[PDB]
Amino acid sequence: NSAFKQAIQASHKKDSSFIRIHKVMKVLNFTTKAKDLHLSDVFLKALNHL
Amino acid sequence: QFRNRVINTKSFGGQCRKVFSGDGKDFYRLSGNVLSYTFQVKINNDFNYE
Ligand SMILES: *[C@@H]1O[C@H](CO)[C@@H](O[C@@H]2O[C@H](CO)[C@@H](O)[C@H](O)[C@H]2NC(C)=O)[C@H](O)[C@H]1NC(C)=O
Repeated sequence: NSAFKQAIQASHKKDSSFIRIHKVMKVLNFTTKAKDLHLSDVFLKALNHL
Repeated sequence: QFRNRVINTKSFGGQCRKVFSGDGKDFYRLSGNVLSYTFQVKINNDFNYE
């Protein structure tokens, strides 16, 4: 007498997730006068030393 | 390694060079000679799971 039974089960699961954000906020803007600009004393010193 | 004090960073040169730190929300006196000192922030995060 010969009797044989086999059962095999396998499961494979894979998950991949990605996220990227690039968000840019402006809160202040400006424009300089064209003339008569008051230069920094360090800059004036540098120039006068030239 | 950082080493000992070499430059006098607090010779004000008879100037009253106030800067307002928007970070600390406080006024600081710069030296008369430093070219620039500014308080805008950068933050960098690197995070790894294995
Ligand atoms: C600063 O940004 C503003 C916003 O774009 C510039 O122009 C303004 O635009 C809005 C929306 O059209 C208007 O209501 C304003 O009248 C525009 N002028 C200002 C002065 O706000 C502006 O040109 C930029 N530069 C400066 C120096 O304000």
